[PDB]
Amino acid sequence: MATGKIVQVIGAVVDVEFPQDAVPRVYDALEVQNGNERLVLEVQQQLGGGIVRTIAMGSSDGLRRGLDVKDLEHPIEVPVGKATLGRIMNVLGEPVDMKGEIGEEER
Amino acid sequence: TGKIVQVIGAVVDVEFPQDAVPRVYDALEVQNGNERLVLEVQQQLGGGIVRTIAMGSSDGLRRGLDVKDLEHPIEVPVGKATLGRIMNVLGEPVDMKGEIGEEERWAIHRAAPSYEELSNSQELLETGIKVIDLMAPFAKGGKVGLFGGAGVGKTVNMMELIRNIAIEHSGYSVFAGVGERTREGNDFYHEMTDSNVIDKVSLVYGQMNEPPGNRLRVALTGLTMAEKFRDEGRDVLLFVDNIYRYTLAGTEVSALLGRMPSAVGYQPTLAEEMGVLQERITSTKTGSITSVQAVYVPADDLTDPSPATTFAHLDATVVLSRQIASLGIYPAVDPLDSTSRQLDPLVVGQEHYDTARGVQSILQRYQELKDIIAILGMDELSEEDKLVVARARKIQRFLSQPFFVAEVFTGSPGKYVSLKDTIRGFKGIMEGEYDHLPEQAFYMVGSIEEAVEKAKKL
Amino acid sequence: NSTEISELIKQRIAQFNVVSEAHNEGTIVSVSDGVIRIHGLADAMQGEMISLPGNRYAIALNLERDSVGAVVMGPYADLAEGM
Amino acid sequence: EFITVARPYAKAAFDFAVEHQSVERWQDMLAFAAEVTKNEQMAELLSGALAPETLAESFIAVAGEQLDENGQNLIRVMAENGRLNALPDVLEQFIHLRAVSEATAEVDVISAAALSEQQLAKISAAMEKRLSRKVKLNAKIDKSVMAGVIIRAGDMVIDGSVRGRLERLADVL
Ligand SMILES: Nc1ncnc2c1ncn2[C@@H]1O[C@H](COP(=O)(O)OP(=O)(O)OP(=O)(O)O)[C@@H](O)[C@H]1O
Ligand SMILES: [Mg+2]
Repeated sequence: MATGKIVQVIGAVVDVEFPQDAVPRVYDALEVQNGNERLVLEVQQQLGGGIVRTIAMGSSDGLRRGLDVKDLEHPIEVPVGKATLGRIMNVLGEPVDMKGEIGEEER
Repeated sequence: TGKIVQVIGAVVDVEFPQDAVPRVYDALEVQNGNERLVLEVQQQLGGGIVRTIAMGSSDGLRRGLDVKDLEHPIEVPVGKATLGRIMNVLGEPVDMKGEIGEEERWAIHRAAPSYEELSNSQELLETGIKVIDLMAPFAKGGKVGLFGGAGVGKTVNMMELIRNIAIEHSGYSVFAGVGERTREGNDFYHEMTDSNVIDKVSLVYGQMNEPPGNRLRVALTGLTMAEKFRDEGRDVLLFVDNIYRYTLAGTEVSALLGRMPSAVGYQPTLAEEMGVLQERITSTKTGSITSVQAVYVPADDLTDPSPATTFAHLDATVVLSRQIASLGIYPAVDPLDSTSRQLDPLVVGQEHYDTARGVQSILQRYQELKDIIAILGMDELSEEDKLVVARARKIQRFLSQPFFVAEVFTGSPGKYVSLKDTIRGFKGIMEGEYDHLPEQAFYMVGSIEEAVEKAKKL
Repeated sequence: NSTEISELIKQRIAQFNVVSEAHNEGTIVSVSDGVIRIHGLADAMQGEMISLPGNRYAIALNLERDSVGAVVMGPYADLAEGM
Repeated sequence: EFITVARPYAKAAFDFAVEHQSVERWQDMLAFAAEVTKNEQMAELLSGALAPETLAESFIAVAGEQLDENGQNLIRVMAENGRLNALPDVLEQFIHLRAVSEATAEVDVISAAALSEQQLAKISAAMEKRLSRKVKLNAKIDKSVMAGVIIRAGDMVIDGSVRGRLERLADVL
């Protein structure tokens, strides 16, 4: 269940309102459907009133006000260990080579 | 009657009933644990809120404390009861002696004397110091400023002027410590007590240790005592330990007072705040104040607003250079930047005036050659240019002098030099009477006789 | 009809249980870069140690009219609005 | 002070109250919504960071009298923008708009003595000539006035006091 809604989008800076008893901690990772791909947002500030302020880990174009937001309760989590060797990843730990999924054991 | 409603650093907002709001510069009072704190009112906001600066530490203040409205400004003891005692910004005794036997207290906020009251004077005041009364002599009843960076000699020079002037002068004196070192207040107090001259001196100290509000107001406490002795009809000496700290304590509070920043982040009121202080330090038809002020120059930047504004206020200005001081020429006065209103043929007379302008002309021309000499070296110069350099270097050395207060550093005994010996001495160097002596002969010798005796032993 | 309205309000606030924080206690309003804004603490004093959840402190730097501004003596990132 | 941010709301409520012929109720309605704002515990909540809607619905609950879907919706607007503490200044401006629209002025009259009533008949008739509005008097006796009277109307004053005329004469050093 998604619990937030987007309330501003000003370039890369995205503000999301949550219910007051559910506000993400700092550096927590959110995600949203930017149409047909999931976009991750990293929390920078808790503002007053359940509003949180985030930087988009991807293209901000095509976001509407009022989109639902899923609060993943951890930070950004990345695969680690031997399975990473010889693989290229982006900042989210997703493979940027074409070489299929990473056989992760931990994140 | 009042309630505290905000506390932001040194600034405290107080709410009062709208029929009872304190005037500007009224003193308020609040109990802060086990001590009494005074607050001074700066601004009236709307709705009976009033904004104030704490004359003490603001830590431990709550919101909602009850505040008492004193019906008057900050008022300090004045007169002979203050002589010989150390007092705080609030006019409290800070030496361990008893209460001050005041007969009268004066509000520290006052208007300057009217244009009709001011008096002119041209009586040249002599000093022990070769460069100062040669290059930038000053009068009884005038203002002197020592400008310099950190560690260049502002205090040592002022301590020679105290030693030379304030002990051949017979009247009272006031020394105001403003945002300077506490050790140096204690060191000064003792030698005054060891010399038994203390009973002619009133001392007010608001050192760096103190919270902003103290450093801001303590200069006005010092002037208010000096103004009592002047209006009594005396001739008074006022020494101010660092005028720059008054402006800086304004900078520290100005943002909390809600004023937009100006220039290099200074308060927008910088010139008015400085001017309203400075205009009170004036000799008058009733009586005279002679004033010496140290002026710290931040980052050695003489074009910074706070130095720049101070220069128009003063009658003689002596500018101290780190570049000279790192040669070890002391006092590190720059004679191409130091200047005085009194360097005028009518008051000094022609021999002094011609000697000073000759020294100024040779030393300027030496600055013009130094960029040639740095790349080419001196051998390329003309044989007259080599003579200009050979004289200028002797002039720079002969401006050096041993000071009686500096004996603890150089060991060598100090010197007092009569004005006649300075003029005769520099006139002889520029005429070439001494072109056969080495440069080392001139460094740190009191008089030109002492240069020739030093030259015999090189 | 004024004393009545005032009384009615006082009754209706209770009927809805809306009531103040205790003195010496408050809630975190906002969190950024290790600066903390707190509502309540009507008895806090300038330069006090405010104990946070966990075992850590913030130092009260400003007593604003509506809030206390404080800086966290440690990691701040686990703090959250409404603690 | 809230005056500048209260103006837009005060107009809209008065305009709406005119269309629906409910100005009197709205005044008595805003008078309650301003008064709940002055209660202590309610005040704390308003200075709090409760999200708008949760603040609004807890406010609306206390404001039971408020006409639902009109007065109660006006609160929801002001709660979105956090203007609820302005309500004492959203009122009074509503009263000012009303008095302008009703072409009526309160005018004030201050004298060394209780005025003769017959004088007040002349003063009211004069003020209804100076200003083209019905003029409610609520005159006062004041010790400061040595003799004579002050007439004050909006921000225009006609000083007829001996106090004013002496300190007007003492001027000429
Ligand atoms: N005439 C002098 N002879 C020998 N040494 C000197 C002389 N003047 C200054 N000095 C050296 O410079 C030091 C600092 O001088 P002084 O304390 O007067 O500096 P200042 O300008 O007051 O610096 P600050 O801004 O830190 O107070 C002295 O302790 C001494 O070491
Ligand atoms: Mg010094």
